[PDB]
Amino acid sequence: GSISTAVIDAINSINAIPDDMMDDIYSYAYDFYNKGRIEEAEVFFRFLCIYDFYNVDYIMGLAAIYQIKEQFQQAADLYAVAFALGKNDYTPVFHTGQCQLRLKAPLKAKECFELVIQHSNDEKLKIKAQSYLDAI
Amino acid sequence: LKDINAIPDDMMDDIYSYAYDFYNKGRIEEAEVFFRFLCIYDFYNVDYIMGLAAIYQIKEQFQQAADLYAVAFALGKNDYTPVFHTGQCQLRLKAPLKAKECFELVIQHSNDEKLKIKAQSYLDAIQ
Ligand SMILES: N#Cc1c(N2CCCC2)n[nH]c1N
Ligand SMILES: [Cl-]
Ligand SMILES: [Cl-]
Ligand SMILES: [Mg+2]
Repeated sequence: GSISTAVIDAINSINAIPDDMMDDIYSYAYDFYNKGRIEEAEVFFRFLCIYDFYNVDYIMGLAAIYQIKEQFQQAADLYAVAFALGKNDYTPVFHTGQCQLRLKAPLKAKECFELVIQHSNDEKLKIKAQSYLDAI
Repeated sequence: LKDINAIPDDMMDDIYSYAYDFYNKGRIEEAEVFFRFLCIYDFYNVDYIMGLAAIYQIKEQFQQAADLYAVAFALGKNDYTPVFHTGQCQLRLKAPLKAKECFELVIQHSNDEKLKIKAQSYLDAIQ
């Protein structure tokens, strides 16, 4: 998957696609996604993540697809990458908590939701995180 | 290769220990071969990734190290040691605001008190 590609690239380690074209491909990926063409969107986000894995917008798009497809471990892993890339957005941490609950890891999920409540300034996200904590 | 148990668990432990032996002895080229071997065998092993990232950081391949540290952080979820080392790499890449954000994240989230002491010492040096 995207992560193994990133690691292989680093084991083995040119502006082949301009920024404007990458922007266009990202918009096409969401066109597919928004129409329910999840498989085509997944290919396009995987393509983007092969070219530029360390891009928070590409990673978040792919992580969303895996969460929808109930591939919760892959989703949680990518959301954690997204947080490392975007340290001030707790949305990926919230979604990681959801994934951990589905993975039968409620203590990991609780820690995710607690991080949101302590550190996020998104008041609506904090309510959602608290609703999960109340159920745990 | 890990998924198919191509090498027994005890032998992999030995290879990891030998990799760290080379590392501790300054035999960086040999350690790099061994940590690359480990990461081919199991790309999802956070300690194998961290070992290769450490070698790249020693060799001043700071962007390559930072890239691997981001993966290592994601796979480990709650260990901020890779984030601390990413902060060091960002300082060497002349990106002090990125480094500051890394060290601050360690302070805000980590429960590793010795690691937070180190992160704060870096924050204290950053202008
Ligand atoms: N899963 C998980 C997790 C966590 N985060 C922080 C960054 C994303 C995952 N912190 N503590 C945990 N148990
Ligand atoms: Cl993968
Ligand atoms: Cl900077
Ligand atoms: Mg607050």
